[PDB]
Amino acid sequence: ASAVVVRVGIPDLQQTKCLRLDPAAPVWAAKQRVLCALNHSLQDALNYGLFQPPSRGRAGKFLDEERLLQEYPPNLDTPLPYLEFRYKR
Amino acid sequence: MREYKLVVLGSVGVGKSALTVQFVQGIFVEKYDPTIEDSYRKQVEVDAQQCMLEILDTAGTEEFTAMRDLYMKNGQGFALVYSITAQSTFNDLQDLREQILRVKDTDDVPMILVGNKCDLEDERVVGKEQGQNLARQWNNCAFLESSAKSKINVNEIFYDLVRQINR
Ligand SMILES: Nc1nc2c(ncn2[C@@H]2O[C@H](COP(=O)(O)OP(=O)(O)OP(=O)(O)O)[C@@H](O)[C@H]2O)c(=O)[nH]1
Ligand SMILES: [Ca+2]
Ligand SMILES: [Mg+2]
Repeated sequence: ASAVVVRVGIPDLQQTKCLRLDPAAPVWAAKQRVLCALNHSLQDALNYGLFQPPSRGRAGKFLDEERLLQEYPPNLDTPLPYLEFRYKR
Repeated sequence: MREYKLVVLGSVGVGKSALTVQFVQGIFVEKYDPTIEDSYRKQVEVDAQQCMLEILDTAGTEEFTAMRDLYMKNGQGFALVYSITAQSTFNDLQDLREQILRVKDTDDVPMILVGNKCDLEDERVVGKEQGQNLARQWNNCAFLESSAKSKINVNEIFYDLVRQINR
């Protein structure tokens, strides 16, 4: 089940990390990969979601957890697909 | 307020990630997680001025060489880190240094040579003089022995990169 390398901005820590995410897996499973990468440095970590920033021809949305990852096509305007980890509540 | 783009480079396990997290977060990552590419922003005061540091912690592999081109183009200052406990990680610094000069078409490149893990003194293979000799070879490049575990010479790495860019 081969992976895809994705850059994840975490604005509340002012950091970015490139992680291998599986596209044929749920979005919650990628949220969980990001939580392990943060190594318990993010307060109230369950209240954060993966968020796709607005881009050309596409408004920004929080990604839905039930849905698979590959059902969100990456914004094609960067060498590496880009996602953000933001607070929702 | 100026922003400074500093790149940390060197082969795997030398402590690129541990030095960056010690500086940015004040904690020692005693685990090893392989790095693909990790950036950290942090505002510090250097020489009475407020500086935004952007620190890229890069991978120690020849994987992802496309993004290696990217970060040496845009890097303003470079920390070349070896471990004092592994001879190979030192030897492999030389090829990196020349690639930085070739993609920047100039040798006026802010640079610092770092001997990390100076807290493991009985496991030491690379002497202080070896590093001092590479440093002088390199047109009298700045040189530090550091420990990310003991927080010796950690912030000194990034602050000297900043002062060099201001120079
Ligand atoms: N004793 C000691 N161990 C250190 C020091 N710095 C890093 N380490 C350990 O060395 C291992 C490698 O640390 P990393 O920072 O992940 O190595 P790296 O250079 O980042 O490797 P990559 O980012 O994957 O290319 C970890 O187990 C660290 O805890 C140090 O200053 N002293
Ligand atoms: Ca210090
Ligand atoms: Mg690492």
